[PDB]
Amino acid sequence: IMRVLDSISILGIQIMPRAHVVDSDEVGEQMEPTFEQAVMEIYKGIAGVDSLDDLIKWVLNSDLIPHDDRLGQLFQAFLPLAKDLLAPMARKFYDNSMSEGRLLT
Amino acid sequence: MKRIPRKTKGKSPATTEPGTSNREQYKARPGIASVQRATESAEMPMKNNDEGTPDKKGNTKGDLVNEHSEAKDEADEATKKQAKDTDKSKAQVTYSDTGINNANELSRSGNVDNEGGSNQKPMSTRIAEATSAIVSKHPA
Repeated sequence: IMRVLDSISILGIQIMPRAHVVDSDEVGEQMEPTFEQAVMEIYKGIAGVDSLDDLIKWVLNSDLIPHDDRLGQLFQAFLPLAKDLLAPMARKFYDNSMSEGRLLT
Repeated sequence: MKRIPRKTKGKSPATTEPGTSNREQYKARPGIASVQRATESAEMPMKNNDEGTPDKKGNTKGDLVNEHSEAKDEADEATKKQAKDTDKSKAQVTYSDTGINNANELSRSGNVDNEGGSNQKPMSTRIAEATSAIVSKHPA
């Protein structure tokens, strides 16, 4: 979608330059431990699971559908990290982005 | 002559005949993978309850807990395990705090020995003290 939008220009205006949009992953990438590998240690917190691989095997069914009870536990573990790490960095990013200009987020 | 390692330690022309193609696509209901996972848990052997039995030297194995209270503690473990298996705070099915009055129930423990006495002192220790009371030494 970003490529198609960036490939449009009608009256020499070039609507939606790629430089005027920001993905949903820059905020995560800014953190020195980025959010993805940050959440890949929930297996340390969870009891009875020793790896990300067998964590996935435990949480997901043979039909690739998440058991509600297991997912809820994983959500219990996930909510703090999303609440107390990502939020302030996101605040800072949106603040300085707003100060810098108007963009699509 | 191929050795089998031990489990434990002890002492010391055309081809491709027609009809061999694989084009059928059948989705079993119930699914195969779902059934195998359930049957793996079912075929598990039962736990070893060796508490209260003697050992290599003749000392009764297990902790020193009263016969009555041992049964009640074991009941609490079953309910706690049962809740975990259903991934709930508690389980609907409980082995403890039923309406029944099982005040006389008993379960095996390491508190008593085979002769019917108490294990306040290990059986091996008791033998050593008894046989030492008859020891005689060299004259001066």
